[PDB]
Amino acid sequence: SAKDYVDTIGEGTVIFKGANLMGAGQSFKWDASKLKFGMTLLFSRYDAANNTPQDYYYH
Amino acid sequence: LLDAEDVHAAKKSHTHEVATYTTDGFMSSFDKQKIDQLVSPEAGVTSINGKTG
Amino acid sequence: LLDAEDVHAAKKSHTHEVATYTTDGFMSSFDKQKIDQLVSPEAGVTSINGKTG
Amino acid sequence: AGRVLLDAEDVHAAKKSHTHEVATYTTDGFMSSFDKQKIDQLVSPEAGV
Ligand SMILES: [Fe+3]
Repeated sequence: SAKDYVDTIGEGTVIFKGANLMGAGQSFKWDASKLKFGMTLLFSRYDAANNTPQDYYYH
Repeated sequence: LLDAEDVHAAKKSHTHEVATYTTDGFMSSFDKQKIDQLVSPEAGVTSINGKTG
Repeated sequence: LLDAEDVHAAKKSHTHEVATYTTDGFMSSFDKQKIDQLVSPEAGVTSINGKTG
Repeated sequence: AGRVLLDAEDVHAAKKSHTHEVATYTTDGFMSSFDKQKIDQLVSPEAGV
């Protein structure tokens, strides 16, 4: 059970998967107890005219 | 031989339909695509000449 | 005679509690009405001859 | 035969304490906790004129 607990903390739970500019107004909330280590953010290249989330040049 | 129907139980894999204006349930894939990018500001006109509605 | 309870199985017509701050599940129907109001609100007049507030 | 123990497995039925996967962009399923945590704080549109 301890091994499962630490492994489940390590693999993490996805908060948002998809794509958005993350501009003014958008936000995300969660229970504080779900946070044990921290948060991770992944960004990618985007198209303003086409509005399709290209998949490369991640950060 | 017994399966879920004979014992009057739900299947191992099953769906509960979407949640409507008066019924609970899941959310349509469109709903999930809507909520994540849904934004707070809705603006509008709050009052004109001291009258609302 | 066997039933869903007799075999520790979910009832053929069973429902889950609505999701909370920590556990997932269904959403309340008026929550569905709320989110459907947030998307495409058409709530009143947004601007009257280019004027707001 | 003999003393037989029957649960939801041998009848291929869902457990009483069972949960479905959260809905995705192309999948239908439970509404996530943080989805509701985002929804409730989202103020309802203001009805003026
Ligand atoms: Fe179920």
